[PDB]
Amino acid sequence: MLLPWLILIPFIGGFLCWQTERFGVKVPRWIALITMGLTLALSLQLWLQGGYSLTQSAGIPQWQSEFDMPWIPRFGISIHLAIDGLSLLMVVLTGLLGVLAVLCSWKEIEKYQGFFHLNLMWILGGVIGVFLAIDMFLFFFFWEMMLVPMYFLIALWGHKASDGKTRITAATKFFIYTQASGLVMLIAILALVFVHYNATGVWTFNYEELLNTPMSSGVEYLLMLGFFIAFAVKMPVVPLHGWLPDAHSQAPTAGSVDLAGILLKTAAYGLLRFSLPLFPNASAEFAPIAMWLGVIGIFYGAWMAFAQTDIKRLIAYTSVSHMGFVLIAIYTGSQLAYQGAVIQMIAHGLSAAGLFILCGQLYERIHTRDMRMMGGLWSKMKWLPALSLFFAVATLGMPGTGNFVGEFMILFGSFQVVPVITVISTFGLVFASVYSLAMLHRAYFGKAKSQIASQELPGMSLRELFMILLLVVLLVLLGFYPQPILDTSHSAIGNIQQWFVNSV
Amino acid sequence: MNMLALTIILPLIGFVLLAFSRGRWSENVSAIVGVGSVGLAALVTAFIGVDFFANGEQTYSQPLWTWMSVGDFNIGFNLVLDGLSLTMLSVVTGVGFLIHMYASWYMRGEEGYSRFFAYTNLFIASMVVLVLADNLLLMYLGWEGVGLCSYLLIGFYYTDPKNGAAAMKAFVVTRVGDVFLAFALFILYNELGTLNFREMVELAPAHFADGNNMLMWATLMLLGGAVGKSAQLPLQTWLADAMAGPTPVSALIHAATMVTAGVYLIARTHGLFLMTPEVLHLVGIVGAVTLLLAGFAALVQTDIKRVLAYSTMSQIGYMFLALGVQAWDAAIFHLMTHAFFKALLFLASGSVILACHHEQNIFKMGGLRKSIPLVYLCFLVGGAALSALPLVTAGFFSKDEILAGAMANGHINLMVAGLVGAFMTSLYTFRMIFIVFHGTHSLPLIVLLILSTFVGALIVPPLQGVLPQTTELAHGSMLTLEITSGVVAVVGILLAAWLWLGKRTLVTSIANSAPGRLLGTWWYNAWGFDWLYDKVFVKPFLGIAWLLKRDPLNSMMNIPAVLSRFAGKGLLLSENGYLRWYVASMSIGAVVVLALLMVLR
Ligand SMILES: CCCCCCCCCCCCCCCCCC(=O)OC[C@H](COP(=O)(O)OCCN)OC(=O)CCCCCCCCCCCCCCCCC
Ligand SMILES: CCCCCCCCCCCCCCCCCC(=O)OC[C@H](COP(=O)(O)OCCN)OC(=O)CCCCCCCCCCCCCCCCC
Ligand SMILES: CCCCCCCCCCCCCCCCCC(=O)OC[C@H](COP(=O)(O)OCCN)OC(=O)CCCCCCCCCCCCCCCCC
Ligand SMILES: CCCCCCCCCCCCCCCCCC(=O)OC[C@H](COP(=O)(O)OCCN)OC(=O)CCCCCCCCCCCCCCCCC
Ligand SMILES: CCCCCCCCCCCCCCCCCC(=O)OC[C@H](COP(=O)(O)OCCN)OC(=O)CCCCCCCCCCCCCCCCC
Ligand SMILES: CCCCCCCCCCCCCCCCCC(=O)OC[C@H](COP(=O)(O)OCCN)OC(=O)CCCCCCCCCCCCCCCCC
Ligand SMILES: CCCCCCCCCCCCCCCCCCCC
Repeated sequence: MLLPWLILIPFIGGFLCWQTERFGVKVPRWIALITMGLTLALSLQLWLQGGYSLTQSAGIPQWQSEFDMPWIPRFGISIHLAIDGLSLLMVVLTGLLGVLAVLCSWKEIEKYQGFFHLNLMWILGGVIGVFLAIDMFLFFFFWEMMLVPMYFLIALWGHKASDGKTRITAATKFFIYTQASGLVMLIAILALVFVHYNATGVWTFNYEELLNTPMSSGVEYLLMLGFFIAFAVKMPVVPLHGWLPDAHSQAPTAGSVDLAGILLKTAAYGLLRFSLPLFPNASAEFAPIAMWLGVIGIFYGAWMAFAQTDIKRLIAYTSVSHMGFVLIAIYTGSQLAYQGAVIQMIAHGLSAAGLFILCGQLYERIHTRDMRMMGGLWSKMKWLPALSLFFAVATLGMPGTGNFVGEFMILFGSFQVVPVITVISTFGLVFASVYSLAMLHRAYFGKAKSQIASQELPGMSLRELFMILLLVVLLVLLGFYPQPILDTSHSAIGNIQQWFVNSV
Repeated sequence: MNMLALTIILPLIGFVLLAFSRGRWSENVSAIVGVGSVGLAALVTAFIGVDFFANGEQTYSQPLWTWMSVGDFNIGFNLVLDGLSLTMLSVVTGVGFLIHMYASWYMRGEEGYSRFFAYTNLFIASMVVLVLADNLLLMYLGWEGVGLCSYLLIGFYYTDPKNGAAAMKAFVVTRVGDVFLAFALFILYNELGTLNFREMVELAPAHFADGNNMLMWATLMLLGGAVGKSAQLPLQTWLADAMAGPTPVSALIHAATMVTAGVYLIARTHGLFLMTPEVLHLVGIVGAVTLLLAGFAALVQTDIKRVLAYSTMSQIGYMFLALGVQAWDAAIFHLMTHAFFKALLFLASGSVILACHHEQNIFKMGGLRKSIPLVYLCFLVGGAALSALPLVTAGFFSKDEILAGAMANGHINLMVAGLVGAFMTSLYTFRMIFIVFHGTHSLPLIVLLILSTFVGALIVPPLQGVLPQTTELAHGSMLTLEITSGVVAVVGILLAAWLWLGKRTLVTSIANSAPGRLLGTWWYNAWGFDWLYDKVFVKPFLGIAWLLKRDPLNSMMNIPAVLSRFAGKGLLLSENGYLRWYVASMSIGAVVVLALLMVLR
């Protein structure tokens, strides 16, 4: 009953951010702050009242909360939301990152700031809707819902130092990739619904009824491939990754845009919720190809991140490699690897959010993004290079941060299932250390390679320092005490895994 | 007892306080905070040892919380304390406190005083986590922590890019070792379902009754992690280049914390290694060859730092030889004594560097016995302990125990490798001493001077009950072993005096010869392993990064857009605006539609 409000509070908040711009130009940032605060507080209350640590696995369907309302009764389409542990963790994560995105866009007050905030809130509400929707048409609708505010954020409010045409090019590349993949997913959804209708005779887009739909191996493989292509563009999975560094480089220079739209992983959750249960045999036969695609993604993302002269492109390719790890984890049959994948998703969200925020602050201070135009910035800036050192250490895979817990539980489960791919992925961890040290050496250590680098730069203010330190504390606590997260996601992960391994 | 968590927490508190101070505090306050955290850890270690010996040397366990729990995957955040853990903890805390006091004197007037002490406090905390961990994953936490702190401390002078390059090299080689260690963890958990050491050695003989290949793989990957952290073959190339950092960093890394971690890895997991005898013999062979190559390389170095680095490499090779011949007590005894005298040697070389300037070549300096007498005495005592001078130094008794253990287990080849290594150790050590020193009573220096003598050999680690007893040698055979080791060290000292103390004509004639020049160039570059690793790993990595620097997968996914633009431009040629062509196109389409209907029918 709170899930409709979990989606509607961002949308009403964005409408109010647009509407209360007339009383002041410093007002819409406030209204955005309250609406993401209430969204985060509602998600936290759903965590507190859910009792996710005590609930046991009983098989799909098993939702801690549910909501249904008919939307298009001709096709059997309803606004059908449901929440369990995995969805709850993703919703709490996107609420926290939405609050951090509102905080990151602070002190940036100009005309049509309310429209920026409205686009931000609509992106975040669409992300929450993808995490909550458990009927296929509403899931697809929310899937394509975020991309229009995302497109207008990249194209209109993007990197102000760009030509103006490159921002439009990156936004168009991102939109075309994501929407063509979504359309292929819609073809798969439609064909699955028609197969179910030919089997039974009733229209349903509900995911619970579409489970155990009798179909042949070729048809199931094709439907799984359509779903996988949609989830592979947005994960990203190589070679469908090309939109990501260009969208990150041309995104609004605060980096709040990255946190709100580009950095959350609806694709891994989509694979876990709708690929493995809906098509278990097809996912079982597709597992070698997807695991090798994940291996290639790890090493390709590492080699790309090492070759970048741009910080933002570097961090985007770090995201590519870590999602290669998650893609290997998803197609195993291991509960341990799935729990590691959940921890990895949360920790990569936190760590990449910190990295992108710190890069935005660094660009604000030095007005350039070329690593060859700076050096020895440790001696010039008070707080930023040490926190950037911590976040490079976190994305490196260091114990004490949640990234290590995620990667290593993934690798333990994967080695129980597939040893060779696990070995190659650990050498991927070596490559990750290589690019993290390369970024640290090129940016903050050495001598100044330009005149702007050899100047005393102003320190971080209290708000941005406090949000960075909150991210640091959350990453350290996730590294040392990841048990509440595992207890939250345990029942959902057990349901997904027991469905996937018992039907093959 | 029940204060091991305090021995971890106090360096952590010091690291957090000194990092968040970020240079705002005075040098005195930052100094007392850092050295007080490490000294309080040492004092709590002393109280823990007193309580441990007050009981019947029984193993203590302090489970703080549970780290991870996914089904059967139950990784605990528990500390353990036995004789081996107490030995390594006391060595780490005490020698780290001495090095911290020396650095409190030494780092005065330097940028990043508090940053240095924060990094060294995190180093101490990481190594205490490493030695106190009851399971392999918490030990991996400590392993990665000491790797990260070594990277942060080697490249402490970040303004020079050479120090940063050396730090990145050390981190990358140690991370390759840590990936091998991760493979060991994955195999052990997949086979036995636990990572606790006692549970692993209890469960392994029952599980591996039919097949032993997975236990062999697990111990081989444990050995790979050990040689990654201990700078042995084939992951030893980082140690010589890690000399870019300050001398307290070098003393900490080469004596207290980093290179000693592989020895603790093999000793703590000795139960698994005893069930794979070939892998343990490989440990011994790796230690023997590593000590031989390090002795060859230390003979031709032109810097005090590099001589001491390859000396550390050879002594860790001695420890690995002792582990491979099942002389565990000898290995840990040599660990403690080598920590003492190698810390003494590195702090004395730091005083040499401070007293002189610009980090001169060893041939530029000469006749320094008169300007600095106490530093010369510290170098003499450290060199005598390193060269195993009989009955005066603790290193003599340590190498005596190692070689006697190699004798008693029927390892003749490793014994003679150790004897050759001791001869050359005396040779290169007193070569450096007689080249540098021929031609104000600080407390840590005095304490390590006392501990480098036989007073250090009076301290015996309480390993009875943890590690198995080495088989005892016969009295006559061990007496001839003592005599042979003593005269080998003595003629090494005498050859170093005849060879480099004086006109130095014969060494000049040997070095200027063409085979002499070739061998000197070969041994100066650590037998060409840096060149080979560069050409085999670093060059193709940079080549692939340059070949892929403009995203090829993005281009082969962007070619549909190129085809779309080309086809659209081609189709726009039909819209020429001519009405007669439009009529012609309608008639062509009529012909096509009619022909298609007649063909398909
Ligand atoms: C402007 C120019 C540029 C734009 C346009 C470019 C081209 C766009 C179109 C591309 C796709 C072409 C069509 C692909 C689907 C082909 C379907 C097919 O051949 O189906 C035959 C068969 C049907 O199954 P059936 O035999 O009926 O089952 C019952 C008993 N077995 O099927 C089977 O039995 C199963 C066959 C499975 C494999 C076929 C699909 C291959 C897909 C390749 C791409 C995806 C690769 C994997 C993912 C990569 C990373 C995301
Ligand atoms: C745990 C036991 C050991 C086991 C192994 C653990 C391994 C992993 C541990 C990772 C810890 C972080 C290591 C990498 C980041 C180091 C940051 C750093 O260099 O801090 C020093 C810096 C002060 O340097 P300075 O040059 O004096 O000043 C800056 C410019 N004037 O400091 C600053 O500028 C200010 C501080 C910056 C951030 C410091 C580190 C943050 C992370 C640790 C504390 C987190 C908060 C505490 C609460 C945790 C949750 C309860
Ligand atoms: C690796 C170094 C050694 C470990 C200490 C420092 C680790 C990092 C510190 C910051 C993060 C701490 C995260 C964990 C906090 C404690 C976790 C907890 O509450 O565990 C529950 C447990 C209750 O007992 P039990 O029934 O056994 O429950 C088992 C758990 N499933 O609770 C207990 O039993 C509580 C036991 C006492 C815990 C005291 C921790 C003090 C930490 C002070 C650190 C100061 C510096 C912080 C920054 C460090 C560098 C990042
Ligand atoms: C052969 C048998 C024995 C094998 C033993 C195991 C492998 C040991 C490998 C040791 C060598 C590693 C050397 C690493 C050096 C890193 C420091 C360095 O040189 O940095 C240079 C460069 C810096 O980057 P940049 O920022 O561009 O530079 C600024 C100014 N130059 O940074 C770089 O150029 C980065 C270089 C990255 C190197 C990646 C190495 C990957 C290692 C994979 C090991 C696989 C082992 C198993 C192989 C299969 C066995 C069957
Ligand atoms: C001398 C001093 C110490 C030096 C270091 C130690 C020596 C290291 C020598 C090897 C180099 C490191 C590689 C380690 C590989 C470990 C392999 C392993 O653990 O395999 C276990 C796995 C068990 O499978 P099993 O249960 O037998 O399945 C059959 C059903 N009974 O077994 C199998 O499934 C068999 C095949 C396993 C896979 C082998 C090849 C993996 C790929 C290696 C790539 C390395 C380079 C990566 C480069 C990335 C790109 C640059
Ligand atoms: C049962 C066994 C008993 C023991 C048998 C012998 C074991 C090995 C003993 C080696 C040491 C012998 C002592 C005398 C030679 C070494 C000391 C010396 O004279 O060094 C001179 C020179 C380095 O001195 P430097 O500081 O550069 O010169 C001062 C500047 N004017 O030195 C040089 O530049 C190079 C000197 C080379 C001396 C000969 C080395 C012989 C061994 C070569 C091994 C080659 C690799 C292995 C085989 C590969 C295949 C052929
Ligand atoms: C501020 C309080 C300082 C207390 C220091 C306590 C320790 C004394 C000084 C260091 C001595 C180091 C000696 C190491 C001996 C290791 C013996 C190991 C036995 C198993």
